[PDB]
Amino acid sequence: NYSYIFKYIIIGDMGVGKSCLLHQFTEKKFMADCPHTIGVEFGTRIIEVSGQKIKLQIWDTAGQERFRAVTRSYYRGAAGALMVYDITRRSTYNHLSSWLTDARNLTNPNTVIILIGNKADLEAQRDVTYEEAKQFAEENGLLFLEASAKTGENVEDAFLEAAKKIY
Ligand SMILES: Nc1nc2c(ncn2[C@@H]2O[C@H](COP(=O)(O)OP(=O)(O)O)[C@@H](O)[C@H]2O)c(=O)[nH]1
Ligand SMILES: [Mg+2]
Repeated sequence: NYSYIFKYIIIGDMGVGKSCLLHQFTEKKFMADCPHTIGVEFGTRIIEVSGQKIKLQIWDTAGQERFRAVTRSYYRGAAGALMVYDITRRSTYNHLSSWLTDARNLTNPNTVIILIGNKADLEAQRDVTYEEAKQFAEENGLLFLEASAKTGENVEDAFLEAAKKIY
């Protein structure tokens, strides 16, 4: 049961963990025994926000908004956007202005955007600081969390904090 529907997109460079973040949230598990599959594209989950029951739809959109009319309008009705980079890979951080442009250009003026730095579990291999990403987020009025799709650290919060701001 639910009283509202929130559409989410999840975007960012290939291999940053978009499919894993979506899977960890909807199914509460990290695979590790299934490296041979493509990686989950879509999912849903009912959450409780501010005393309300809300259904979240989540789409690893993969740039299909340029080709598919239905993907085009889902994008235009997006309530939230997770913009994801890989903390161990600076190039994924460097492409954020491009992803932010797409996001804003192709959604609607209400769309709430959250920045996620994924793979926080790989501490020894950190390539991007918390501090620089926090300043990018603050400049652009985004929410910001460092998270780990593998361990589940801050993954629930990622989706829930966005939803509470959507009100
Ligand atoms: N260590 C670690 N590996 C991850 C994490 N999230 C994803 N991966 C791995 O990164 C690779 C790409 O993940 P995937 O979700 O398919 O990336 P996508 O292309 O953005 O959807 C896979 O081999 C995952 O097992 C994480 O939080 N920590
Ligand atoms: Mg994927």
